[PDB]
Amino acid sequence: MKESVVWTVNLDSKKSRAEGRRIPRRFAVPNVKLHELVEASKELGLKFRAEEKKYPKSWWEEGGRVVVEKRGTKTKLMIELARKIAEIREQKREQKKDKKKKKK
Repeated sequence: MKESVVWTVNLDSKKSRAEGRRIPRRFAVPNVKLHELVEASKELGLKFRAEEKKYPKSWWEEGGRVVVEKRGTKTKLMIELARKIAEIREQKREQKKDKKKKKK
């Protein structure tokens, strides 16, 4: 019931510590996915929130930032957030807009 701030890059493995990595490689999702970050919170209706830079009218950006209600814990929240986000990434694996696209 508190507030936590997480960026899209932290949960991304492709982003090294210099890029901003706070998630363990074991559950890290390479390449941030809006479908995974937002769709994850939708599953619980209230766990984190996606924020966007003060001025979206710009180029060369990391996309957006996400905040999780929890606070107190650090990477574990990322592990939990990745736990929900990892499923959605996995959802893209189970179906690839092709296996289901053609039904026959």
